[PDB]
Amino acid sequence: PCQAHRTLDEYWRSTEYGEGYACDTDLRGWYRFVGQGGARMAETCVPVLRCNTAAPMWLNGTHPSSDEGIVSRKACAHWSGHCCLWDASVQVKACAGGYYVYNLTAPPECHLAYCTDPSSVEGT
Amino acid sequence: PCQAHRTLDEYWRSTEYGEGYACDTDLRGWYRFVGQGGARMAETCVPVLRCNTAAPMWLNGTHPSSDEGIVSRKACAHWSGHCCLWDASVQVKACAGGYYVYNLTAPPECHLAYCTDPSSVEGTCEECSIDEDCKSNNGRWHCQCKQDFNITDISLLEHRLECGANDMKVSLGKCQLKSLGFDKVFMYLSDSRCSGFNDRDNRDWVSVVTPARDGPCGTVLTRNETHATYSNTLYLADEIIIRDLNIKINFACSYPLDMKVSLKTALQPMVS
Amino acid sequence: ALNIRVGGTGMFTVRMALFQTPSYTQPYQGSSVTLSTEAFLYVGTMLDG
Ligand SMILES: *[C@@H]1O[C@H](CO)[C@@H](O[C@@H]2O[C@H](CO)[C@@H](O[C@@H]3O[C@H](CO)[C@@H](O)[C@H](O[C@H]4O[C@H](CO)[C@@H](O)[C@H](O)[C@@H]4O)[C@@H]3O)[C@H](O)[C@H]2NC(C)=O)[C@H](O)[C@H]1NC(C)=O
Ligand SMILES: *[C@@H]1O[C@H](CO)[C@@H](O[C@@H]2O[C@H](CO)[C@@H](O)[C@H](O)[C@H]2NC(C)=O)[C@H](O)[C@H]1NC(C)=O
Ligand SMILES: *[C@@H]1O[C@H](CO)[C@@H](O[C@@H]2O[C@H](CO)[C@@H](O)[C@H](O)[C@H]2NC(C)=O)[C@H](O)[C@H]1NC(C)=O
Ligand SMILES: *[C@@H]1O[C@H](CO)[C@@H](O)[C@H](O)[C@H]1NC(C)=O
Ligand SMILES: *[C@@H]1O[C@H](CO)[C@@H](O)[C@H](O)[C@H]1NC(C)=O
Repeated sequence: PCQAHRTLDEYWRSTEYGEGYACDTDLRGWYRFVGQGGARMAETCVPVLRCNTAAPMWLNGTHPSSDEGIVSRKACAHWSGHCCLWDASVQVKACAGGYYVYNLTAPPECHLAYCTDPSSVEGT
Repeated sequence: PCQAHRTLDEYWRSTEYGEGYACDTDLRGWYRFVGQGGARMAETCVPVLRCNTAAPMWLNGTHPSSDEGIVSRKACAHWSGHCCLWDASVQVKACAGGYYVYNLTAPPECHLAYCTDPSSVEGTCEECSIDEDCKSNNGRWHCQCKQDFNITDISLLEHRLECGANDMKVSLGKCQLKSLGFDKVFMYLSDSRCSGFNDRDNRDWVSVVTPARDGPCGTVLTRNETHATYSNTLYLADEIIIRDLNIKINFACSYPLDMKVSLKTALQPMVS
Repeated sequence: ALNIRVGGTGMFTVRMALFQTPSYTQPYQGSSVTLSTEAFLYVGTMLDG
């Protein structure tokens, strides 16, 4: 979990990026988002065609606070104008420090990738 | 003969059994010895009081090889300390595969019976490849290849060269080389550390793998404006030294420089 | 000394990978990929020759 995870450093993943076609059909396991893209991922359905993706996703609901344990959330997929038109299963868990982990599972179809908002790198 | 015979699955005929009384006079016909007693009948006069009989018997001479036909032997009987004191008529015939058939007759009087040695049950013929006949010499099975494989000169030698992307390799079916007169070959590149080795894909082959690089085995790369060739030299001899008939295989295969790619995934645009 | 001359002709291996992402990390295992005109494409050609 908080010690068994794979670091992801990608500046293109941000919601600010124009568009691409990434679909993370191979991302297996727990991941710690880092870089200018952001440590936490997008909390709201970002407008379509962003994050180097035709249809990026977002975690619906809030990030768990500290000492929350295993938290089950369902990643929503904004596409064709219907936010959360497709759904995935994620398990976000709090970690010691200003970072989190996620159980990122393969989307049912391609052109579905995750984002990272700038989040709270300021919040120290 | 090889197809019209009876078997005897009896472990007591081996030359290790202690002692007994049973004697063979009802044995009539051709028999195939099978079991833990043995597959072949004895070659030397076993000491007395073995094989479940007071006076065990043996076959004098040797078991015939493959492809001989009908062979007549005079089975001897060891008794009273004098090997081959009584005699009987036997007819041994080899067969396709690892077994023999014997014309087993009744000895003149009781207290005479046949034995079986452990023989060559460890020795097998499946180790011979499909193009290797199940031949034998003096009772020992060997892999004689197709007799049709008979090439006199060396110009007609078969060379299986495929020029793989990473490396080139020259293969030689070992049947043609064994017919050529080299019981064992020595494939020596520009550097002898590149000695060849055996491999089997559809038949027996011995091959040299030379990496497609400049220098790794003294490989000489020569590239012109169009293609690039790797030129080296191979050396063959039946022994470590050479005294006549020098063999030099100067093979060289060349790769292209202008060459194409297309994507394997269809792409579809959509625009407002 | 008798010299035999033979040879061959071999082809190098060269491919493409439809890299889902910029900076060219992960190729594409599909057979039909559907994008909009505004999206960028991230490809290349690789050489195992
Ligand atoms: C630069 O170097 C390259 C590579 O060495 C060279 O290409 C070679 O061109 C020559 C000249 O034509 C070819 O020579 C061969 O010679 C004999 C007959 O003379 C045959 O082996 C070849 O003909 C065969 O062609 C086909 C091959 O399967 C078959 O139809 C059939 O087997 C024919 O017999 C051929 O004429 C030589 O093969 C090529 N090398 C290759 C193809 O790898 C090129 O010409 C050089 N350029 C220069 C010097 O400007
Ligand atoms: C995230 O957490 C789940 C729950 O521990 C991990 O295991 C999955 O558990 C569910 C529920 O039993 C099974 O149906 C899945 O098959 C399990 N997945 C695997 C791969 O075994 C899950 O692996 C975690 N995901 C990531 C991406 O780390
Ligand atoms: C073994 O082979 C012989 C010869 O093929 C078979 O026939 C014997 O042949 C001799 C020589 O002509 C005759 O004198 C014998 O009378 C024949 N024997 C018999 C039993 O008829 C012989 O039968 C074969 N033996 C066995 C045990 O199969
Ligand atoms: C995800 O959360 C959002 C925001 O609260 C909500 O609109 C949506 O219905 C949720 N999805 C599911 C499957 O409950
Ligand atoms: C049987 O073979 C042995 C071994 O060579 C030989 O000494 C003996 O004389 C042979 N028997 C006859 C009858 O010739």
